[PDB]
Amino acid sequence: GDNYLILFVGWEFIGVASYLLISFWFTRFNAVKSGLSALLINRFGDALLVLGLSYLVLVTGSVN
Amino acid sequence: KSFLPHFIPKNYSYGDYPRLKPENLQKRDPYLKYDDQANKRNFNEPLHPQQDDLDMWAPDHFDFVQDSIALKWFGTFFGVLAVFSSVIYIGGLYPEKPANPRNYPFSGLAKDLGASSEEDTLLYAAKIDKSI
Amino acid sequence: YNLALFHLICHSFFKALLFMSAGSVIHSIISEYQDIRMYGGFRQFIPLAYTCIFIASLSLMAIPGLTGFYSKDIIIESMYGEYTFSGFIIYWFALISATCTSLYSIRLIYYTFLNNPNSPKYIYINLKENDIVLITPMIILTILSIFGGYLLRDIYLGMGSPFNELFIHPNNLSLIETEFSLPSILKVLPLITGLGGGLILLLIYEFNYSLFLVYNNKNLSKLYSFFNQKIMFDQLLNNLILRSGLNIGWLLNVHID
Amino acid sequence: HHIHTPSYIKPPTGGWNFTPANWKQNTVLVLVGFTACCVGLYKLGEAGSYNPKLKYKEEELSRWNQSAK
Amino acid sequence: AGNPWKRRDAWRSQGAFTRANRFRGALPGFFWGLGAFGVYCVYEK
Amino acid sequence: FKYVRGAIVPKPKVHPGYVITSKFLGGLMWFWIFYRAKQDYPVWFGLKHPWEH
Amino acid sequence: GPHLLREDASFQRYGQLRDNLATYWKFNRKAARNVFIFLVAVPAGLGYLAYNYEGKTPFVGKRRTEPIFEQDYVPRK
Amino acid sequence: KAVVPFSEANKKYVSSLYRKSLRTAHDWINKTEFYRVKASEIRSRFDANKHINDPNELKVIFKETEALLEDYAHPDPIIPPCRPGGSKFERNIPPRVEARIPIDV
Amino acid sequence: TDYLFQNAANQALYVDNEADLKELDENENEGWEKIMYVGFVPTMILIFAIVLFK
Amino acid sequence: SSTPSLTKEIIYDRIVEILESYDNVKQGSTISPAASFSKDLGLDSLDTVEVLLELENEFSILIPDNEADEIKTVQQAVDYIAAQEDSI
Amino acid sequence: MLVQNLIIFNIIGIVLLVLLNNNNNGILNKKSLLTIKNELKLKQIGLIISIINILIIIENWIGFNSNYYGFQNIERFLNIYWGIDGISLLLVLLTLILGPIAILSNWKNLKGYYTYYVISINMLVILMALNFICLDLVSFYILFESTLAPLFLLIGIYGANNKNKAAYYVLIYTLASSLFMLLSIVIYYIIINSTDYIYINNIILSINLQSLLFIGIIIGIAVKTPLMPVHTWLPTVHSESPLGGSILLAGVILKLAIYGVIRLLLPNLSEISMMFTPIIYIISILTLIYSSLITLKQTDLKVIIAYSSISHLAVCMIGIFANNLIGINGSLILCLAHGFVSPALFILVGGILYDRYHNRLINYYQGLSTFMPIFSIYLVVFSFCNTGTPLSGNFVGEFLSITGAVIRHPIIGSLTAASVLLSACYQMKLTNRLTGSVFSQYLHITNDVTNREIFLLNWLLIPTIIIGIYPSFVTNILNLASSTLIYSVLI
Ligand SMILES: CCCCCCCCCCCC(=O)OC[C@H](COP(=O)(O)OCC[N+](C)(C)C)OC(=O)CCCCCCCCCCC
Ligand SMILES: CCCCCCCCCCCC(=O)OC[C@H](COP(=O)(O)OCC[N+](C)(C)C)OC(=O)CCCCCCCCCCC
Ligand SMILES: CCCCCCCCCCCC(=O)OC[C@H](COP(=O)(O)OCC[N+](C)(C)C)OC(=O)CCCCCCCCCCC
Ligand SMILES: CCCCCCCCCCCC(=O)OC[C@H](COP(=O)(O)OCC[N+](C)(C)C)OC(=O)CCCCCCCCCCC
Repeated sequence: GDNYLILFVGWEFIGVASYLLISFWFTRFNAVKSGLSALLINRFGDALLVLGLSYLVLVTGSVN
Repeated sequence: KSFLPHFIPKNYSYGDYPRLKPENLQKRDPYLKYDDQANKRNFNEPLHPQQDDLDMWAPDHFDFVQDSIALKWFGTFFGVLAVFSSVIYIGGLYPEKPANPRNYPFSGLAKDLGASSEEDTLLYAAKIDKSI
Repeated sequence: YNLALFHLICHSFFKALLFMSAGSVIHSIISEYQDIRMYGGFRQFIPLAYTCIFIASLSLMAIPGLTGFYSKDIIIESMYGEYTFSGFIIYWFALISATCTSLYSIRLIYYTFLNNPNSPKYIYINLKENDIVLITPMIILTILSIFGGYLLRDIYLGMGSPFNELFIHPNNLSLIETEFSLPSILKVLPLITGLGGGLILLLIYEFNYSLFLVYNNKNLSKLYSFFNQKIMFDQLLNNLILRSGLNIGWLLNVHID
Repeated sequence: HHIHTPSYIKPPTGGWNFTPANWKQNTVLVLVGFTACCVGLYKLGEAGSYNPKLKYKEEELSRWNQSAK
Repeated sequence: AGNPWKRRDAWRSQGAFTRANRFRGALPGFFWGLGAFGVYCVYEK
Repeated sequence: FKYVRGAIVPKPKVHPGYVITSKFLGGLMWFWIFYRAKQDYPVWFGLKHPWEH
Repeated sequence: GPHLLREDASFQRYGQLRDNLATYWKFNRKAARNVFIFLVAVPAGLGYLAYNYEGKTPFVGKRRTEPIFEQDYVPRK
Repeated sequence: KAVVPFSEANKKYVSSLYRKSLRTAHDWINKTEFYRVKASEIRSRFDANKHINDPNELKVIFKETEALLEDYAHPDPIIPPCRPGGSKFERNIPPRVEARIPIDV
Repeated sequence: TDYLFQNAANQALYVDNEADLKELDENENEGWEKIMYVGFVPTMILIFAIVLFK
Repeated sequence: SSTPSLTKEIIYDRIVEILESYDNVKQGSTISPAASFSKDLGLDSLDTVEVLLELENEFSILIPDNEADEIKTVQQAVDYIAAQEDSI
Repeated sequence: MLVQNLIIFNIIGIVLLVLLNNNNNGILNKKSLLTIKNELKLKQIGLIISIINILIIIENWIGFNSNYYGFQNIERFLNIYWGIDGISLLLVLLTLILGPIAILSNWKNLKGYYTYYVISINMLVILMALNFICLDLVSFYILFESTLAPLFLLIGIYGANNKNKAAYYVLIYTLASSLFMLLSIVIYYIIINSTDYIYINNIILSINLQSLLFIGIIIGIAVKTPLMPVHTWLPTVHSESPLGGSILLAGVILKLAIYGVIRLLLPNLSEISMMFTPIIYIISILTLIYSSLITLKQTDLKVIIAYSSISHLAVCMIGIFANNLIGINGSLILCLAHGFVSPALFILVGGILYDRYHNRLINYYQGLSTFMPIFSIYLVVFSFCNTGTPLSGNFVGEFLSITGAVIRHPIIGSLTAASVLLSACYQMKLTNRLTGSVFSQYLHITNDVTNREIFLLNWLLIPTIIIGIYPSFVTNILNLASSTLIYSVLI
């Protein structure tokens, strides 16, 4: 991607696909809870990543 | 051995709701046979009012050591690295720079670093090569 | 940034090889065990998987001539070449990290391939290498884990190479003081601690394993338990942070909502 | 081997080792369709891509900077 | 009784699992690499 | 398949392809390690500079 | 129709209790402390911060007017 | 409940302690020859107290034994992969065999 | 015209049959398919066309 | 290839090897499927436990205490091992 | 050519259904043919009525000018002036779209009286749609509270076990609060002699009077979004109202509060809106944070969805009160996106699981992907849409609302970014449980998602993705209308 928002699209679906891959054996309790752990911790970074992009628009008016 | 997680009340009085000792279903024996084998629960077994904090879907509880002992070790580990870092700083044992840091010509590359004139030379230039 | 990118590219090749070969060992054993304590004496039964692990481990250990050496050894040098208080402290942390990198690689190899057998005899009479389809990516990665770093070093680590995408301020270019001003001892110190430290660990395991029966000593048991439980961070994260965050919702639900 | 209840459980991704009897016929129908999309992507990519470092001469940039002053 | 499992653990250190046979090949192709390097030196003289 | 009681495991006889491939892969690494040592051991340890020859 | 769900008495009592926790709530000192924190103390902290920096953050296109790096190096010797 | 020496219940309770003693030893000791020495040492510490008649004395040892097991417990015990707590536990569990019940939704 | 012009005698015969015939017995022919795929789906296409080619 | 299945013929050939290699087994003590442990083989409480621990290690399983106490003969062990999907 | 056609056609539609169904009610002991197949021919006519209502606004949409400032399609009807601008046009389309969806949701899951339900649903859709095209405060309030009468009876008749409590909550919470808004409207008609939108926007009242008017209006709005601590009615209503009632309530009614801010606060009380903005942010931020944490402890399946709507609309309130175009547009985008995803979550929970097992407790469900793969696909996809994952309209609305909040208030507006983490915490914990582990031991295997339920999920998913990938369809209409709401004097 040529801007941070296109990066954020891949950034989020990376966690989505990893969540579906870690918990691939969804009949196993540990895999199900492990996939949730990876997703929620990565979403914590995504929340800060959104805040950084918002400040980028505030200061420069662009994400390119 | 095992101990209950935090914020689990010792007592409660919710009217006529049955009062049972809080049990973490994660700690139950898995080699037994249950009606719900995945959750280690038998049919019609009563639930604690906060059973959602004491079941398999709750966060996994670690009971190898007490939290106070686990936090004592955690602080001790980083405490060692803190003293090790401060001693080298206060003692000043880290090596000196072998040479003068890198210098650059043209007033320290001021114009190439976004400077406009001599007023903003020090605002943008790197370390200026004073020896032409 | 050039150093980080080059080590990132090289690491993607030999670390993937380690996971592929590790999964090849798990498939080779019939019980599909994953604990290395139940392994032992696999070197002769699965030599092709062992060589992939052995080559990947040496590349990981920055053995000179391999991809990891040209990508990882320069970064450790750059810490001392920064010549600041933080860089000097991180250099020791990186130096110990490099020493441990060789230590757990030898320990992992010895338990899985060189230790006395721990699994039942029935496992070894049915222990065979996997098919060609599994092997094929590992061989391709193995070659890239030997020659890849040497060929690509000048692209990313060459002095003056144009990489305008990664911006380095003129005041932050320390590729000269890292390359020349370093004492000759620091150039080989990670190698000495790696190979020499690994040999000491290997000798203790083979002939004096009674030292590592750490269940006797109380301090060793706590130290082993503390690092085996991963700095107790998982317990602290769950029992304190996650539990309290859930209790705040419970307090909000009960006392407010 | 086992029982998977395949009579009604028909997910898009197969449901416990599923391969239709006419798998060869559909595979060819997919390979041709897949090939027809890579070529279409290639033609769209070539006709739409451009070099961002060559769309303006350096002389043009000098005039832009001087006017912006 | 001292080690009532002597006759069961014998196989774990005999035949393929002897100390010599376990490490006989711990460095894959070390001498093969020496030979090629030794041949390369003669080819470069 | 039959299990033989009290029989020690002999040296395994793997397929010749696996043994030859493993030695060649190791041979490639060791040769390359020595080849770079023959040409870069001064520069590696700081005993000499690359331009000096 | 066919009652596809095997109703559990313990689950129903657990569900009914959660939906009717308001019946047994008591405004004791424990409840008052939690009410004060969430409805008074926490809003006051945001209330002070919101107005303390209200109209005092001109971050749109903020410019740098101070050099970042040091010109001359002073050795520790 | 009181302890009944030389009974059937006591044999199961003692055998439960013996399994925990040897399984714990197997976790810490990763070599068979070093494990046999500890395994035989534990039994030599078990047969020594086999000739004890007073239940009151036997209660103390059971209390003592259940504290050594908790003190020597390995933080990462060895578990078979398909057993509870294993790596392959609950992996690809076959679906429940039951005929569907149609409903006019 | 059967829902409005039929008399009481003819209408009652159909309904008694319908309850018994339905009793003698998936999730198809519910009476919404023709309405939605002729009225609703083309309407959404028109909305899509407006935001595209207006 | 994987393990060539696990029939009771191969299961019996492996449990017998355990009893033969156990020195605490009484002298003579013919090993047959019908043979017991306390009587036919001469095993006390703790000796039988060690046999079961080798039994679970041999097939890479874990035998619960409740199920262990129900295994007192050789045929019961063969049947118990057979009735387990994770016996390898 | 809009309000006149919409009211007359729907009134004729109401009369047509009443005449047909109630003709033979005279103790005839009759059977009739209209009542065959659960009154299929009466449900079909009502469904056709909802579809035609959409075509009515489309005809006026063709003539809509996105480059024209001010209200368009100005019309006099019932002594009331009606008009359409960019913001009103999109909200009307969303309301009418949910008409057929709400009816189709309860096609064959009602115990009876389908004709009464169909008329009530269509009446609610039109009344809410008319509330976006009225051009005075009095007409706004009339349509704002006229929906209570059909909704109170709808919940009390077709509701769940606790329908009686839910009917009292919605009737009393939304009326006692709206009466405080009526007081502010009455004040406008006393001191200005008019409540017209254009007339009152040009009048500057005293700073003390604007404070009194803002409080009266905001009480009615804050209860309706809803905001904490006047939100407790919403979880009760959703958990007991019928599925079609939940769709309209979650998809349209809660959006009237955001539209109410646009009409009743920003252009007429601009000076006091700037002063109240820090207070609104503090309330909305706490509403967002508290609701997410409270959702983590809920056990009712439909209640969890109800609390999720509270957190999202807190972001909408934050965005709409930002004094920049980015925040205002993002709030409007999020309202449209929430108007599709939120009903879908109720359909998955209260329309698919409930219609099969009739129990909303969470403990009865786990591992539903084993025998309901189609259900799990939509459940996972809509769960990610609800959490603000990109390619969905919710992400576009949330990101712009958060960005606009930071532009409005960099320090405390940054706290709105916590919605990215908190929303994923409760939404995925529910989805991870419903799909993970083995199939529930308390459930019998039954049918997966049927064709009718597939249609509802697909045509609620499609608008979300289109808006998420290409929101310029929405932004182009909104840009001129939304730019009028900004109050700033840069010198
Ligand atoms: C940019 C985004 C592009 C996404 C497109 C990718 C292809 C989609 C494939 C769908 C079919 C599928 O895999 O879901 C269905 C499969 C079917 O199970 P099965 O493997 O056939 O075996 C069947 C054995 N059961 C029956 C025991 C499962 O699994 C499931 O029920 C998993 C439940 C969650 C599905 C999540 C779908 C992906 C979410 C994406 C979020 C954006
Ligand atoms: C070479 C060409 C390459 C590209 C191929 C493109 C293939 C397109 C798909 C065709 C198959 C199809 O539409 O499948 C539809 C599927 C399959 O289930 P069903 O049809 O309902 O059958 C079951 C019902 N029964 C039993 C009554 C017959 O439905 C779904 O649940 C789809 C749910 C949506 C999943 C994806 C969401 C993505 C969201 C984000 C988007 C960026
Ligand atoms: C936009 C302006 C509209 C205003 C007029 C609407 C129609 C009024 C009712 C007259 C006809 C009638 O009472 O008929 C009853 C109809 C038909 O229901 P049914 O199932 O056939 O009746 C049952 C007979 N069975 C069982 C034999 C089939 O149901 C209704 O009550 C629907 C309309 C009223 C909904 C809201 C009621 C409260 C209104 C409060 C206003 C503030
Ligand atoms: C400014 C923002 C205002 C927002 C709305 C204000 C609160 C609304 C409460 C809903 C009541 C309800 O629903 O009435 C129904 C409830 C029924 O109670 P129940 O749920 O069955 O439980 C209680 C029954 N038991 C114990 C048997 C289980 O009867 C009441 O309580 C009757 C009194 C209601 C008076 C409301 C007047 C409000 C005045 C205006 C604000 C000062």
